[PDB]
Amino acid sequence: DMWIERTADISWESDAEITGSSERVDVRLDDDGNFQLMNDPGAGGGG
Amino acid sequence: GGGVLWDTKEYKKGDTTTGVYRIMTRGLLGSYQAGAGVMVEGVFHTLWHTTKGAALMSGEGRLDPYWGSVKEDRLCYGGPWKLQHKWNGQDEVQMIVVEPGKNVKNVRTKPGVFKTPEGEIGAVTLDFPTGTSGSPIVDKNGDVIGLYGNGVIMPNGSYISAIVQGKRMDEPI
Ligand SMILES: *C(=O)[C@H](CCCNC(=N)N)NC(=O)[C@H](CCCCN)NC(=O)[C@H](CCCCN)NC(=O)c1ccc2ccccc2c1
Repeated sequence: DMWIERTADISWESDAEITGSSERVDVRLDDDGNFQLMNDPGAGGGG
Repeated sequence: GGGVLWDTKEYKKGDTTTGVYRIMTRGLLGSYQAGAGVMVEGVFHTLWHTTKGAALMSGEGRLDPYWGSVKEDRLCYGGPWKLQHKWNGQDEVQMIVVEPGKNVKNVRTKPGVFKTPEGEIGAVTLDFPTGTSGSPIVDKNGDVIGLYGNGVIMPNGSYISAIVQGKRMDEPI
């Protein structure tokens, strides 16, 4: 019940918009594939 | 929850035309965009949570999940993981934003990093709506270095996604 539709080529656009800052963040990755910040409710392992 | 090879009387294999794709589905309210992905070398790559392994229709054919990992949050259809490039940790990169209900556009950005106990991972500070996950991220040579969609929401409310990527898998031996 799920399908896919092509919508664009794979390529670098010379006139692409610029956005975002480069950050350095400490995280953990749990067994469920969740990144965790230190103060997130889910900080502290989990299955 | 890491890694698993799927079990898929044949069927006609769906259209694997190279490119960027929108992952669609029908809900109780009509059709909408569940996520996105990138088709390369005859294989469809996307994050795990976009389809969660559901079989996909492409053209008059079907594509079955080949490999996937919830922990890596990656999933590919039609064959082993084909992407084989990664951020060189130096240049800016570009996300081919496949936002639900909007035309595709490219946005470049200078990646930062997620500091993991197992090392560092490229991380782009780009905030795009639910359903954009699977959107490919490319380097200046136009190679797919990873996917968008799995990250954290900083205390300041801004979202940061890791450049989700895995290493190329060999064909079944
Ligand atoms: C994929 O389309 C989707 C894009 C999210 C963009 N978010 C944003 N710009 N803020 N990806 C996700 O939603 C992703 C799923 C992760 C599944 C497990 N690997 N979510 C996140 O990366 C992030 C995690 C935050 C907690 C970390 N400990 N969550 C969200 O971005 C998010 C959470 C809750 C809600 C609720 C309602 C609408 C949107 C969201 C987004």
